[PDB]
Amino acid sequence: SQVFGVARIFASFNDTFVHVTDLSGKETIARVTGGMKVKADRDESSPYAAMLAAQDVAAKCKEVGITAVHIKLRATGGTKTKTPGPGGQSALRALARSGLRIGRIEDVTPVPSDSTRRKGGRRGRRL
Amino acid sequence: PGRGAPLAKVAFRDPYKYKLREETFIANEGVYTGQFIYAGKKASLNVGNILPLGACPEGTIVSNVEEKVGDRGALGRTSGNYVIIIGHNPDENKTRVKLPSGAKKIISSDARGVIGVVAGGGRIDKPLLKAGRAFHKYKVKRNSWPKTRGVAM
Amino acid sequence: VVDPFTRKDWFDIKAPTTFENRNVGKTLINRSTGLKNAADGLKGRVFEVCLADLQGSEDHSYRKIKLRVDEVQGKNLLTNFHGLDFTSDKLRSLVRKWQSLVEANVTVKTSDDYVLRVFAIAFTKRQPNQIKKTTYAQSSKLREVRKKMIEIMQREVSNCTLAQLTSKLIPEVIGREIEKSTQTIFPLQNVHIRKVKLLKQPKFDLGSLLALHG
Amino acid sequence: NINSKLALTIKSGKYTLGYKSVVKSLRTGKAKLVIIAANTPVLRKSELEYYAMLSKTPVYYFQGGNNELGTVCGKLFRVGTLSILDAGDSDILSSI
Amino acid sequence: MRDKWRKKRVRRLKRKRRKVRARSK
Amino acid sequence: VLVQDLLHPSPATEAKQHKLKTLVQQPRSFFMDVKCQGCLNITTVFSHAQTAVTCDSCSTVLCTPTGGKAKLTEGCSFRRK
Amino acid sequence: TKRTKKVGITGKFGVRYGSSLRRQTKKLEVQQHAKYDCSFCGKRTVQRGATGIWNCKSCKKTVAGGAYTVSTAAAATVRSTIRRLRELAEA
Amino acid sequence: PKKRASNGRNKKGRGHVKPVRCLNCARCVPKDKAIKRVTIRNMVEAAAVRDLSEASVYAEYALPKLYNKLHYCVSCAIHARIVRVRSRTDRKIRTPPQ
RNA sequence: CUUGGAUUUACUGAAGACUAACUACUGCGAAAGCAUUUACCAAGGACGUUUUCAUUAAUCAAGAACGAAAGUUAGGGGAUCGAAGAUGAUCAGAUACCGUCGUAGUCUUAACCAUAAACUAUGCCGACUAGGGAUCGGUUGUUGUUCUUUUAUUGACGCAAUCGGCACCUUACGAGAAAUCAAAGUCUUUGGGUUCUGGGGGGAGUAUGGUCGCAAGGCUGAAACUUAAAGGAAUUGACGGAAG
Ligand SMILES: [Mg+2]
Ligand SMILES: [Mg+2]
Ligand SMILES: [Mg+2]
Ligand SMILES: [Mg+2]
Ligand SMILES: [Mg+2]
Ligand SMILES: [Mg+2]
Ligand SMILES: [Mg+2]
Ligand SMILES: [Mg+2]
Ligand SMILES: [Mg+2]
Ligand SMILES: [Mg+2]
Ligand SMILES: [Mg+2]
Ligand SMILES: [Mg+2]
Ligand SMILES: [Mg+2]
Ligand SMILES: [Mg+2]
Ligand SMILES: [Mg+2]
Ligand SMILES: [Mg+2]
Ligand SMILES: [Mg+2]
Ligand SMILES: [Mg+2]
Ligand SMILES: [Mg+2]
Ligand SMILES: [Mg+2]
Ligand SMILES: [Mg+2]
Ligand SMILES: [Mg+2]
Ligand SMILES: [Mg+2]
Ligand SMILES: [Mg+2]
Ligand SMILES: [Mg+2]
Ligand SMILES: [Mg+2]
Ligand SMILES: [Mg+2]
Ligand SMILES: [Mg+2]
Ligand SMILES: [Mg+2]
Ligand SMILES: [Mg+2]
Ligand SMILES: [Mg+2]
Ligand SMILES: [Mg+2]
Ligand SMILES: [Mg+2]
Ligand SMILES: [Mg+2]
Ligand SMILES: [Mg+2]
Ligand SMILES: [Mg+2]
Ligand SMILES: [Mg+2]
Ligand SMILES: [Mg+2]
Ligand SMILES: [Zn+2]
Ligand SMILES: [Zn+2]
Ligand SMILES: [Zn+2]
Repeated sequence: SQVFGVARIFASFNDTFVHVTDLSGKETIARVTGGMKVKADRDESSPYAAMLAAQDVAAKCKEVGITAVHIKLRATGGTKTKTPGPGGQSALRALARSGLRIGRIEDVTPVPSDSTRRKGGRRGRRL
Repeated sequence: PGRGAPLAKVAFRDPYKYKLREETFIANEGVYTGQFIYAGKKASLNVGNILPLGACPEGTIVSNVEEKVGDRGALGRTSGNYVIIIGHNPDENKTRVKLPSGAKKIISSDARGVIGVVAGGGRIDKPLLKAGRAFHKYKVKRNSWPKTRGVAM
Repeated sequence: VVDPFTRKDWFDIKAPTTFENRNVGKTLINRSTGLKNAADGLKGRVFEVCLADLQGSEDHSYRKIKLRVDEVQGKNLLTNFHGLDFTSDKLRSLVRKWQSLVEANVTVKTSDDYVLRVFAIAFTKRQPNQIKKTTYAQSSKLREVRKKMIEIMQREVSNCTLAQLTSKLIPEVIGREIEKSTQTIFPLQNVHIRKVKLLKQPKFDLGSLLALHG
Repeated sequence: NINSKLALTIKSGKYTLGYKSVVKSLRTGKAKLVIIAANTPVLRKSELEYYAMLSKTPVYYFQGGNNELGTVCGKLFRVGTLSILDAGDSDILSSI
Repeated sequence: MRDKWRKKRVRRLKRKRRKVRARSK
Repeated sequence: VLVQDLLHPSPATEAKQHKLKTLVQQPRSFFMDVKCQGCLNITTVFSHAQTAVTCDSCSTVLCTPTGGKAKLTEGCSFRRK
Repeated sequence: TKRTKKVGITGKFGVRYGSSLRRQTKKLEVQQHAKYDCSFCGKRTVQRGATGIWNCKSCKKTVAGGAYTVSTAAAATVRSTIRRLRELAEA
Repeated sequence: PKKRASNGRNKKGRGHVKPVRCLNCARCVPKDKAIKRVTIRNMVEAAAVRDLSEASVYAEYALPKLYNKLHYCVSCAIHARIVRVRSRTDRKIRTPPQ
């Protein structure tokens, strides 16, 4: 039927990665980040930049032959926050509204088993 | 004399003529007088036995290891030191080991070594306390003590 | 400057006969040149595909299979079983409060000398007539269940080859036997083999693999 | 557990402590059991069990050394081996 | 001032007295 | 309750009390005559027995000790003495 | 009586070499002159010859050990590790 | 004076409880004292749940949820309105808000 | 930091830590503390007991054992965070908050230290005074319940009692200056046994002596002088870069 890629979307609170690979993930087809669409650091992770980033990804996918993708959304993970950034919601909707077909969706955030020590100190970051 | 590690004299029979052969091995800690020492490919994993590197699983503590097959021991010969076997590459017949300096080395899996730690360890923990003690230490090593500072000449 | 996608050749991925829908999908690699063949640099790739896709049914939506390619025949990729895992959301939806979570793992080798670590998970079951808020099992019972998990995974893996086990994993044969075997210890729910890892593979036998592809 | 049974035999029955007494007791057939400490020399051990084989006497291998075997028997000295001549209030003979 | 820092100030000042007294040992 | 007969508590409520909290403390245990199924030999067994009691005729365990009352084996019938 | 409060065996060194070197020496020099239990005959008759050499007066068995103790902790760890690794290899 | 009978935590019959880091500021807070909220949110916002189902290659495919357990220290939670200042008598009420 | 391919992606390997979710007004321990599995070693409370001994006991100056973290000594390890230090910002200034690196340290083995808001700011033993529903451990009687296996001698669940725990809710006979308290009650209607500590606020846990410690420091510990208040709980108001 369709030809599937894998849309590995890494949505932190400072940027948004829209990364489409093959099934194995060893071959990169298109990688457009929200920082390639804006010149201000404060909105590299904006929902608007993620939608533009996803559209460039979808356009690149079409000329190679990728007609559908699976979604593996992830946050920063590790010792930092596990909730995905604001751009992850926009890049998914933009991909679906761009004529690309959607397969399986999964959250693949790296979640530890109580691991190493998190930046900020005992008293946290004082603002 | 001149060695921190004690040496063991081990008597073997000669396989081809009626004669006893006395070998001088570096004593691993736990080796005792009257103990049976087994050396070869089919020797068992017991302290004091001499085995090829490929016959020892990872984590085996070994001493007097051969750098090259048949050189009769090059690595880890001083008191308290040993070699840890890191892993094997059976296709190329090679073994990765960790040396007392912390270096990783790749040796033929046919090279031999003696299971255990070299005896006499912990020698450096004690201060010499005297120039005379160092004099007697080097009295049976070589003429390298005392050292005059080049800046004072 | 060069558009590196003009030099890519597409290959088809074929799953083993243990699954139904054997047409997993397509991959690509740099085209075979004189210095480097495409074949040797293409084997060893791992594809993670949902088990619901390999069987059509949505009952397997929470399991995802790793398929390892280890033989290439023209434009077809002959993959083998590389591992099993649950989706992250399914596990997060099973770990509730006011109940006990029990886990076990065991390292065991198959008949054809495939060394695996198999991870089992289960939860205490609330009885239909239960009134109390929480459903906790005493630590002695949990030790017996954990012991019961290990001896069942050891028994049902060492007695069969990897291909029959693949046919065993799909219907939760081991999970259903653990639930049945622990009935006299404690009522259990959501008994699953939540992850399988291949640790060591035997010496490659292309003939054995080819029998798993038709 | 076997230590509690052996202690009762020492308290109530008859026994000999020591290598020279054990070999004499094996020659006369008055030995019911021979107990050998774990650290007994193998040459003495393999000889003690050759005497017991000839004497048809069961042998029990104590798990501790001759320092631990002596204190189990309530002694302030080391016992490398002992022979039980008369198990009294105990049932050590029925438990090997 | 903070009680914790007042104690630290005196501890550092106690340290000085001890070093000064050591001169006439 | 301000007025209450402490010297004559209701025997129903008196039996629900802890064994040390009655007017005169009294054990709730008893001794039993145990018939094993295999043979017929009177053997007096404590209800809360801590020993695996065996009858004299055949060396078969009659009861297994538990946290509280001893558990009689199958085929064993008891009568309180 | 108690002759020295704390120097003990290092009282032979008088006031020389520094207290840190003398207290570090005392720890290791009590160990190297001690009598250890023989694993062969059970008596506490094992004493050091040179470094790494520990002899039993009773049964005349000599065993290779540490510089200042009959057995070091590293050797004991290796002894159990080899014992453990031996069980798996021999099943 | 003593403001709360529970001392702002949930430690009774215990000496020490291992800490956790606040999600917002990474402050070390004891596990019993931290204000914890369990959230099960839809992974796709309700505006996009239609077009993504239409763009789906699967007929009748259920979108997975996003499960998360959030840990906050006292300063982060009060600032973020996770908990609010209550009256002296209303502080004692510990049932979940209706 | 990046066209010398950074960031990202899949697969693989190595190091050290740490044991997420399950995790609770739940458990254990003298306290500090304790959270992956299994094996081994020796402990422990409660419960059950028509077992045993018969006052063996309660609290305890002196004196001992243990005592978070940090810190010290010497080896080993040094993944991650990270005092010091270095740096980019901010500011009037910022040696700081924030950002980027980072050494000791963080881990471990042998020794030291003996201090924490080491808190329940609440000594221990014994008796009594009031109701209630939950919960953990044990024991004893009993189900429209699910399950071994088809049922029992399976296990789970349900209903009652009870002893012991971790707590919680209501009331105030009673206490308190109040906040509040099932103990902080049984205290002018003042006495069950017993250990420790305080005597207005500072000066001051300072000086000195002694003692322990490698050191950092620990324990014990004044006086001169100064002062009419300092302080506790609550009320009203005012204010708040707190919430509604
Ligand atoms: Mg940014
Ligand atoms: Mg950026
Ligand atoms: Mg830019
Ligand atoms: Mg703030
Ligand atoms: Mg050489
Ligand atoms: Mg010279
Ligand atoms: Mg010089
Ligand atoms: Mg020099
Ligand atoms: Mg000169
Ligand atoms: Mg059972
Ligand atoms: Mg002896
Ligand atoms: Mg000066
Ligand atoms: Mg004298
Ligand atoms: Mg306040
Ligand atoms: Mg407790
Ligand atoms: Mg504490
Ligand atoms: Mg604490
Ligand atoms: Mg709280
Ligand atoms: Mg528990
Ligand atoms: Mg865990
Ligand atoms: Mg400490
Ligand atoms: Mg510490
Ligand atoms: Mg430290
Ligand atoms: Mg160090
Ligand atoms: Mg850092
Ligand atoms: Mg700085
Ligand atoms: Mg500077
Ligand atoms: Mg500056
Ligand atoms: Mg104090
Ligand atoms: Mg507290
Ligand atoms: Mg109960
Ligand atoms: Mg009844
Ligand atoms: Mg059963
Ligand atoms: Mg059972
Ligand atoms: Mg005063
Ligand atoms: Mg002064
Ligand atoms: Mg001193
Ligand atoms: Mg006030
Ligand atoms: Zn009978
Ligand atoms: Zn000896
Ligand atoms: Zn915070």
